[PDB]
Amino acid sequence: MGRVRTKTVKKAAKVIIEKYYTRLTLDFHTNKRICEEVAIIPTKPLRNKIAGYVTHLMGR
Amino acid sequence: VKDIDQHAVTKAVAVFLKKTGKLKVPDQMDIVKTAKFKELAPYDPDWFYVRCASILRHLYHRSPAGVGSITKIYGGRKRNGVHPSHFCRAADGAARKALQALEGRKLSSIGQRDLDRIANQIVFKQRDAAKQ
Amino acid sequence: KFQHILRIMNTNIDGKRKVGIAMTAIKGVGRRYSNIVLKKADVDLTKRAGECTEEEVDKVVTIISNPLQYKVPNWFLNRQKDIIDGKYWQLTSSNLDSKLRDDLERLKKIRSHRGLRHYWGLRVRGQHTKTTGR
Amino acid sequence: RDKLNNQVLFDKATYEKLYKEVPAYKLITPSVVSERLKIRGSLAKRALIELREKGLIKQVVQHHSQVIYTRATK
Amino acid sequence: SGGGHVAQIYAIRQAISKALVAFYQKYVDEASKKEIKDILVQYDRTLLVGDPRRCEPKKFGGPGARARYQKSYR
Amino acid sequence: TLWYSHPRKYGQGSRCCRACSNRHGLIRKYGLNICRQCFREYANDIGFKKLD
Amino acid sequence: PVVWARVMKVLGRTGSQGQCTQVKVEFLGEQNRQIIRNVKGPVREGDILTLLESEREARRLR
Amino acid sequence: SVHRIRITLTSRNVRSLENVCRDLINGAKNQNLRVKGPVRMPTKTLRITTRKTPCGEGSKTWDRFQMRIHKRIIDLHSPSEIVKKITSINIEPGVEVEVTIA
Amino acid sequence: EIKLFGRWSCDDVTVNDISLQDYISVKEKFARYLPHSAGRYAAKRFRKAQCPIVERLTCSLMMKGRNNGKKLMACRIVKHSFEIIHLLTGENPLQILVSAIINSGPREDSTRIGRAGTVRRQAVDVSPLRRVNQAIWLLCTGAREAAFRNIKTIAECLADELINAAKGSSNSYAIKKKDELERVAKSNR
RNA sequence: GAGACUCAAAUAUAUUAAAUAGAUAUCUUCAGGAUUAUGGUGCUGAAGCUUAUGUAUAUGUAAGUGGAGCCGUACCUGUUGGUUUGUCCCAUUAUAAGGACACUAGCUUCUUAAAUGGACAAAUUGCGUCUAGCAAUAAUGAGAUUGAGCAAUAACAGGUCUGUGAUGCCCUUAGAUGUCCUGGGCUGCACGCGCGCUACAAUGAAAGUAUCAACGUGUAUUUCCUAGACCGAGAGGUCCGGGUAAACCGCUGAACCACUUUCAUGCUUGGGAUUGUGAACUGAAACUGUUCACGAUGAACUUGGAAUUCCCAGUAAGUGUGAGUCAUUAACUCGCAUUGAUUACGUCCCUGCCCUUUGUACACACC
Repeated sequence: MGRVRTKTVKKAAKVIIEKYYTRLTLDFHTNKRICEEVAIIPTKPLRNKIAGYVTHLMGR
Repeated sequence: VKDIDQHAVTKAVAVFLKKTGKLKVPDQMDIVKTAKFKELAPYDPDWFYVRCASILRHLYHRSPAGVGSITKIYGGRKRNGVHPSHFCRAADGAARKALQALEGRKLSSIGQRDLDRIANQIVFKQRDAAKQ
Repeated sequence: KFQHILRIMNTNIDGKRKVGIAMTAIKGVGRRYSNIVLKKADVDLTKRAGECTEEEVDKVVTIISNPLQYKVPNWFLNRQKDIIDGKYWQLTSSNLDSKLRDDLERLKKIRSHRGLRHYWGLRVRGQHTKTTGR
Repeated sequence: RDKLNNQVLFDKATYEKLYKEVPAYKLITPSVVSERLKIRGSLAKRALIELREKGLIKQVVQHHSQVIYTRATK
Repeated sequence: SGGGHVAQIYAIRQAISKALVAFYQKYVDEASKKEIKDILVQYDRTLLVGDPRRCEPKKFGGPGARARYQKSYR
Repeated sequence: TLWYSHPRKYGQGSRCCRACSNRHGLIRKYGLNICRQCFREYANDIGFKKLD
Repeated sequence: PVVWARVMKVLGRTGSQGQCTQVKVEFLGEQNRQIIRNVKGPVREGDILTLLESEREARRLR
Repeated sequence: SVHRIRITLTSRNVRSLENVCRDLINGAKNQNLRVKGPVRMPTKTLRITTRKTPCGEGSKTWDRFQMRIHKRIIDLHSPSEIVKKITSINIEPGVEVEVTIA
Repeated sequence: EIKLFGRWSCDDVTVNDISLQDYISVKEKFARYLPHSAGRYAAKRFRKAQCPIVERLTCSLMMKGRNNGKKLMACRIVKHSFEIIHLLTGENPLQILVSAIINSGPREDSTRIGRAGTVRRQAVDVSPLRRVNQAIWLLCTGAREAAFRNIKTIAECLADELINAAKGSSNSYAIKKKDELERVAKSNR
């Protein structure tokens, strides 16, 4: 509702999923683990976002 | 002592040095306003010596009862001069010499197990006083 | 019981207040002297207003007239260092009321710092009087 | 304007009279005994402390700023 | 220590509650740990919930945390 | 020797502003003597990053 | 005139000076009258409510 | 006979305090200087707050200034001829060593 | 085993008013000894209904500024008032209190901003939350004015509204100022 | 730009972390109960008591004295010191290991971090334009631990030449506006206006007792923090320390509030302005006063008109304290903690504010 997703979490969610949908899981806690691999981040709440959004669309 | 609360446990012991002849009364016990806040005198002297119950836990937990560390922090709950209320220091006076009323340094030679334990023997009797 | 409403010099006493607080109704004495001059005149402070018959309250007048012999020190008085005749007094609506214009009328000749301010009406203790006191 | 300024006294002329009113008046308290006239405010509490012969009283509230009572209901 | 004449005593509610669980969690029994929670958790008065609600810092322009003082002939 | 009064070791005068020599706006006591408007300029690099 | 009534659906609250939920509400003995009354103050769904004036509702649309 | 030399370390950067336990204690417990671990001191935070505008005419805001100073303590039980090499190496910017002789 | 409110029983206290049942959760779930809860009772909009009542009263009577803030003084004043309400009408004073609280509900109309005008019109029914929580408010005032310049204490003053609101209230008390208000909104209605 | 980001107690000590705290453990020592077991003892004179003088009044003893207890231990409840690689070793003046034992005869819960953890949100939910279907439901340190800082383009004849050796220009300079001195004033008053203080009292003013903070701060080219004794109504003063600070002030054992009393609503004992007087402090110097003590002096003031400010959870308000300026002076400003509510969980009437549409005869734009 009121927690919309900014550009960087939106414009990186595509560019990892259309590339690394393979060997990717639905489990967010290990989807937490894979974001430090396939890209870099400066901070852990962004991996709380950029893994949370891809998993809020992964079943979709 | 760490028995039941020292409302009345202060009240009994105030009578007992008053009982035992060891009053050692200050000659201006009807003069002083016991600090720079009171509009009236106290009712009587029966607080003035009674804080041996306070030091029995303060020799136990705070310090040897130096008078400067004594008078500052207890008995300050004051409203001073009207713009606005503040804190005090209470400026004791004669109970600097209440060690004589008991007869690195230590402040009591009888409040280890000698005369404090009498008050415990009073409160052990006060257990029997409160037995009905 | 018996009579409650007594009469002392230039005052009166109500029949409800304690003897210490009804002592404050006398001019020139506050609640300081409730423990000071009543126990010095051995008046029991817990006595009600009906009590303290006149054989006891006349000794309080002797503390009023003679405060020095009743173990009242100098730094517990009304006015110290007279300096006129050097004596020390505590005055209860008899001489203190005359003592108001006294020590003012001397300083009119002196025209001191706080002396001549009493003519037009101002404050002798320093406050910025330009704003308040319209 | 209410005044209520009565003779603050031990009130012996009504002491026997306040002795009998407390039965069956179970709402006894320091206000109601001074709500009755010839007002004592403080020693009329003590008047019921003089009623502490375990008769016609039940002192159940003993506190700062209020000591609420009850008559001894049999 | 700390707290106050109300608040420091409220922490003692968390003190007695968690000690019974931890002594029952490891030493006595699983169901002994269970039988002290279920009768508690019906309403439990948050005897184990340590709310982190502490005081909120000030702001310049006010006397207090969020209030302020105004009407300079606005 | 002559015509210089004011035994300056009492009062504000003259323990004044060992960073700008300006009196009426002084931060005196932290061991700074900084004339707080000049402390705006020279906040850095004498630590004093702002945080909150 | 001691009629009680319980709410089936909230509608909008015209708040600003007199926050009141203009709510559709049916009675208990006359539950076929799902009248749309205006209730000053905070309410929840399924809340039973006392009433006397159960006749007309000060019609305002949305 | 045998000496105990307590060596306090103060600085501003916690990373430099993480840089002095990076290499000083590791080059000493090879020869067992009895460090007793990294003994943390509570920080000495320094608050200053000032107005913003010189000639303070308008909207009386303020401006808060913070400062963080941190220490960590390394005590050693060794005579003075042992610790002489450790005073030479390693050195660090902004960090201070306080060992007294007499 | 859920007993001992302060000195006496807790439950068997029913709310004798449709439609305030199951809304003022008195004692059928929450056997609380004290009027003192700590944490948080207005987080979302829905929190004043899952709570006891004397915890609100002790939250309520701390007012005036010089008395506001102090809940322990409110812990003093109502429990000693509770004995006055226990000694008279020897029924549990909470059963007096729930009968006090439903008669003091302004179960009537009020005033409301017109959707064409000002606060003129009739908020014909009031909310049960505003019915209970203003009923706390309309009695909380009248204890103070019953002891502003009277020598008497608010322990017996607050006992005076509990005895008359439990029954149908007599001539205008703190229990009133609302029944008169029922009339002037019935004038517009 | 917003966000992202940086800073703050909740977060496994699971890892190493203490001259903070200590948990503990036992060593203890500070020992009552007889709660214990009693061995000796108990009516036989115990316990308790006085007199005498010596010793420099206490103590010794007898008598005095008196008629049941006495005395030791352990258990129960308390000081203390080390319990740092524990003990016993040693070298050492004494720590350690070296020598073994418990093989742990005190470890890290704890405050402190230096870390990473940390609602880390597919969290299910008759799918809203397949996407941002509130639901409260899931957690059980975590239903944001949660406030701050940060801030673009264009601007204002906003404010600051009196913050600066920032500065154009203007003005002045042995006769200064410069400069140091002695004074004075910036404080003065029929009056108006704003921020703000204690009130106007029984929820109260007194006496008592109980007995909880936190942010901080503290002296080597300046008089700081003060411990301790001591004296003094006080004010203070003396004598002697601590401390450059997790180590001392300081476990800062803050206030309001809790608990019995005095009061008995009566401008009262509410309220302390008001004026005398002395006593004081700081400093060369105190005078609409530098402040401070006492015993007087008790006015206005009884909840404040129209108008009108502030704010949504540890918040509002009550309630202290620290710091900032400071020879002494808060009565204000920043921070700190405590006590802790009511009410909204909305809407655009209100003053509002944001490039949507439309109107114009508006320039310096509805003043």
